Amino acid sequence: PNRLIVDEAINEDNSVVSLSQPKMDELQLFRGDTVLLKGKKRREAVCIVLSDDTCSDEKIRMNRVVRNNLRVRLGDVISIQPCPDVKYGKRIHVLPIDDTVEGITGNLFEVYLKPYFLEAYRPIRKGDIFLVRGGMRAVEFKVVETDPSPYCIVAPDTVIHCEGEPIKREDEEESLNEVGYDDIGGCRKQLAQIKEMVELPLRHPALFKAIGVKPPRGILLYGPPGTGKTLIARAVANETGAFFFLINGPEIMSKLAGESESNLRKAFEEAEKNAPAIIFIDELDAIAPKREKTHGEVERRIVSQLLTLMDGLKQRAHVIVMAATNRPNSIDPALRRFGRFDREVDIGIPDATGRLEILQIHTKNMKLADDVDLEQVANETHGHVGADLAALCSEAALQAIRKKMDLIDLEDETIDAEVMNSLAVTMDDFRWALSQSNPSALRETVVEVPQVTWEDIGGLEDVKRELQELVQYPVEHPDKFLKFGMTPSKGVLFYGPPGCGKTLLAKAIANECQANFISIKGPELLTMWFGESEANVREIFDKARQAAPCVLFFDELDSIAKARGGNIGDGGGAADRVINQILTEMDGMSTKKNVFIIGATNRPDIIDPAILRPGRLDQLIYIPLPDEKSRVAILKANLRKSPVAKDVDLEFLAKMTNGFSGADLTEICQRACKLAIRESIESEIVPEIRRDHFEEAMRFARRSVSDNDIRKYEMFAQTLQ
Amino acid sequence: NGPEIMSKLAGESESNLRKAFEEAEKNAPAIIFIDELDAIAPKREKTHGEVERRIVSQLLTLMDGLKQRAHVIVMAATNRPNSIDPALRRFGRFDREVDIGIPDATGRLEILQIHTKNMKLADDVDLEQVANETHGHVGADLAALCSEAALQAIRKKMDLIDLEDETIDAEVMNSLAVTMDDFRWALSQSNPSALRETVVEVPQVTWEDIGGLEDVKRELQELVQYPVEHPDKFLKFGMTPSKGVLFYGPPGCGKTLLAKAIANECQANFISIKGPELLTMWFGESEANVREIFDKARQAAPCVLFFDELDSIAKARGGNIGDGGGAADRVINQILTEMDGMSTKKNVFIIGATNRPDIIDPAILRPGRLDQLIYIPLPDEKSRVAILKANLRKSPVAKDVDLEFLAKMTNGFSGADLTEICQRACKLAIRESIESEIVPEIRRDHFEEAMRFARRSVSDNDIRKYEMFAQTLQ
Amino acid sequence: TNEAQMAAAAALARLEQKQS
Ligand SMILES: Nc1ncnc2c1ncn2[C@@H]1O[C@H](COP(=O)(O)OP(=O)(O)O)[C@@H](O)[C@H]1O
Ligand SMILES: Nc1ncnc2c1ncn2[C@@H]1O[C@H](COP(=O)(O)OP(=O)(O)O)[C@@H](O)[C@H]1O
Ligand SMILES: Nc1ncnc2c1ncn2[C@@H]1O[C@H](COP(=O)(O)OP(=O)(O)O)[C@@H](O)[C@H]1O
Repeated sequence: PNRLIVDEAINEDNSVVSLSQPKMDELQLFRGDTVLLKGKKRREAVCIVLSDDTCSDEKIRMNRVVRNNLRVRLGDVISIQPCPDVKYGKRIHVLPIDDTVEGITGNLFEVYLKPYFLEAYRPIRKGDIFLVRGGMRAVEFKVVETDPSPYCIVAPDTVIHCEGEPIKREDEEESLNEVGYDDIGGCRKQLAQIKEMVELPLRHPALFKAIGVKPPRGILLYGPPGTGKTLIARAVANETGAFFFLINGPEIMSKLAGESESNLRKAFEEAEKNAPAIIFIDELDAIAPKREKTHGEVERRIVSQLLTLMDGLKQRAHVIVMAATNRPNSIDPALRRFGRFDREVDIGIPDATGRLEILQIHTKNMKLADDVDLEQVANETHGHVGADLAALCSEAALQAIRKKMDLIDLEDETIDAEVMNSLAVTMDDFRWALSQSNPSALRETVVEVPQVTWEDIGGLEDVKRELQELVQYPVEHPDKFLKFGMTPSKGVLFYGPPGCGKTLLAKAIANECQANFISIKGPELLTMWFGESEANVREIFDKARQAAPCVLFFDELDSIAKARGGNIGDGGGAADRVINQILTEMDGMSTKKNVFIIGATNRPDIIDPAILRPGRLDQLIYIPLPDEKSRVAILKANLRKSPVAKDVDLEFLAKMTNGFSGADLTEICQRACKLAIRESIESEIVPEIRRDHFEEAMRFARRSVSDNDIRKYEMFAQTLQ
Repeated sequence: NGPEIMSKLAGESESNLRKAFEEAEKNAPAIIFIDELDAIAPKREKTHGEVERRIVSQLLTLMDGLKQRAHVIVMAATNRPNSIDPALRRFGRFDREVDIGIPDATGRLEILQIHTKNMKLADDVDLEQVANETHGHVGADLAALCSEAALQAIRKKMDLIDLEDETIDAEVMNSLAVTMDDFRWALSQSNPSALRETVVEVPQVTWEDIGGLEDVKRELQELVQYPVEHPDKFLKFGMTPSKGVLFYGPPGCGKTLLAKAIANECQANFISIKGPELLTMWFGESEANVREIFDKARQAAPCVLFFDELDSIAKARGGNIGDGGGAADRVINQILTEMDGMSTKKNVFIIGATNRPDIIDPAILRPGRLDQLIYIPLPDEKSRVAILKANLRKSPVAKDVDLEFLAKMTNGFSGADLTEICQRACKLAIRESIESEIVPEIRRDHFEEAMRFARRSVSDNDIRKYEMFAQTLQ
Repeated sequence: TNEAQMAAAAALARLEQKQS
């Protein structure tokens, strides 16, 4: 009774846990009450309970600091009880741990402990380890003496002492600066999926021994370098406690014949002896490339050796093998057969939200100035991966150190804590780092949950509603579709002039549905045809299936018809190798996988009619140039971020810019915004955009869609009636 | 298994393979199972190394040695019967073979029931629903599905009660049931391994699903059923039974359903060949796949092998113009050859369909091939009503819906176009029902509105061409 | 109890100032 499952917390605070209300009522405790936590090896912790809408009823959410003190790991269970008899302390003695007091001196109490405890009212217990972050260092402290016992709340009027040599870490506790799950920024969904696959086999091996179910024995992670493939594999081992063995392709292959096979076998034998264990094989495509792509006897032998060692995992109890590759189809297909590596997770590239999370993670210890805006950085760092974002944070820290601290400190090993903590990193230091760094993954496809909302689209009121009926209704009201024998549509094709919002429509529905948006462009479909690599069609649809829920957007759907000649071509049809594979993958996709396909074309008259048959992109929506009322909405929507002067007549502009697309109206607003900003900056060497700024912007703005292009689109739309 | 033998050094792989046969003899009667056979004995053209060639020869000699190793049977498993050294299939050795393939909906249900024998299921669990939804799954996927569904239920209850120990109290598992939401959840997380494989099964299309065409239904029965239901009457009268029929006419009139429905009533395996496959074979110069298609049809007999979009290759070559040559190509040559070599008594019937018969090599229609031809026109007044009734057989329809009136309006529509109207009316009823909660049946207003969006897919220019062709054939 | 509610108010202030 009163037992709760240990899981991660959103709140990072060293004394806060979160429960779901039904457990707070059964435990007879209220929001803000102090509770005691009973873990393993006669170890306890004291904390305050809050609540949120994310914790499940059976779980208790806590951070790493609390789990370390209780000597528990994610997936374990602890007892919780209220303790309303908690009172304030009088005197406590807190000392740092030697593991973190390396290269730092000075008055650690005034720099760390006093800001940490002063007006903080934190519950503490004798033996509690907690981490205080600042000055670009993470220093952990232990409570060694308290007048009240075993626990008390530290009030601002209590006496806190800190005298004595740093404490050597005990073998029953781990360093709080070790890699864990809270060091992984983007790809949180992928980490959650892996946790479900791995944490239980390793944390509770007794359940798999007794219950007739098979654990995963091999997980393949893939994505560009620098995205966290090795960080996840190590973080999982550190959190579950399994021994981590490191293998990499090129090192094993650099050995002589017979040595490469022996070394690979030894790693597996050591994992069994140290089970539970995780074997991580990096650059899997280098150690075990496709045999149909190899020539040498050693190349075929090392693949066979890995295949037998993977199969031997039925006898090697509690050993899970993880592997990392750049491309899921660059490894011998035998490795992905039932057993062996029967699970895989698409790590990919962090999106704008993930990039911000990574920047926040690698600034935990950094003191940032008020002018620092990490969201602005995350939006500028397109094509960057975690390896690049970490570099940006460290480089910004170094520049702040060289500007200030090198005028204070000597070329030595030890720096005063006060000097380090007095340093703040400004936005200029981050912008400098951005000029020095270069994205390592700029061309690879990035999957993101878009931030486009319905309020971002001017006009098209009926199309926005239509998409909700096409995408949300089949899963929000499935009983009505069954009742009337309706087959939900699998996708819709948009056609019309460019720059009218086709992209926003696909993103906006993905946004409200909280679905991943996958952008496929014409050049990808064109490359597949000419390079005779149509197998990449399966990769696209497989990404959608693994990214589900998602919206898979195929731009420039006409690119295939054009490649066949478009306006003229030969005497045949539009069918070809690439579209044949696309149609096959669509037909085999189930609507219950929460994958919706949206297409777009600027030449609908040449689209292979096959794509418009039932089961494919059977629905057709015309997106014309915005009309008078829509153009006004577009202009006003773009200006929501900047005050507009009363002398600006946006309705007049809409009445004049009759041939302008939504893309062209955006340039007008954005150009007028830039002009107003320039004047504002110059005034200090203004509060709103003036009519003069719009009139000047109109001197450069032009319509992108000609009159003849409009007639072509209108005549086609009329032809379809 | 292949990897275990191939990973061994030269001389070790041959010795270990020989020992396996010696052990089977000493312990005879014995069975030797060689998994991943194609890893040890791949088709010769795929390997040139001295070590790989020797181990293949060693397997061949050990197989022949089974004349002395009494009571030893060697079984082997491969993914494709044509990926291995053809010498293995010589009289003796691995001359006998069995096609395991993939399970159908009935087999999948049986597999799910087996891997749930020990599982506690809630009253809401419906394994027939799962078996029908698990398209493209094999038994190993269904076993993984059962495991994943159990693991979800286990996390919900086993971790909730905190049963952390080396042993599990039997009482806990006895009350730990797996619900239908746990199977459906696991289905969303799983990924079929055989999604792209050819599916060969008896179709579920019945004659009641096809509106109109009463005479075509009877014609297919005479062509497909009578040659095997009354084989003595064909002999007595000297009849030469037709081996196939080609369907022609406007698109969207039921050509595919006709082929499936006759396969269903006859309980024959239906094999669907579509344009994309015919196009791939032509474009990629891989006409050898035609022989594999017909060979599978023979193995699956009795079966109906349906070649849709026969004109897709003619169109690829330019259709009406093309180059200066004729109507021959690599793929049609193999198709015609396999037709001529098809045994009358193998119970393999060929059905074709085209929308442009005028551009298909007429040789395909010679006696012994697709000698029968059936015209499928646009449905008439009584057929269109029958089509609407069939399409709506799965939904509630209000009594105010006048299907005869609607059929009279859609004079130029195909069956495919009548279906669009039915689905539009269903969508409108769904929209109305959902809005009422923010209705019990489809109302006439929903059909009348749908009628204003649907159009005929086949114009009068195409019907006249079809009629003239049909007239030429009498 | 009352000392615990003051501890909760301090924890809520720290979490909101840093997260918002
Ligand atoms: N997804 C991620 N989230 C947070 N940090 C990341 C992520 N991916 C990479 N990093 C950081 O970037 C660096 C990656 O280096 P390393 O662990 O060697 O990975 P790789 O396999 O890319 O070489 C580390 O400092 C790590 O913390
Ligand atoms: N209806 C609209 N409302 C608001 N902005 C629009 C609209 N249509 C286009 N835009 C602007 O034009 C830009 C291009 O839109 P997009 O749909 O990507 O054009 P395309 O995909 O045809 O090149 C977008 O960034 C958006 O800001
Ligand atoms: N006679 C008919 N009865 C019922 N439905 C029909 C009929 N003809 C066509 N249909 C509808 O039209 C659709 C297309 O039929 P199909 O024979 O697959 O066309 P094709 O063979 O030209 O691809 C089917 O899904 C079916 O619902």
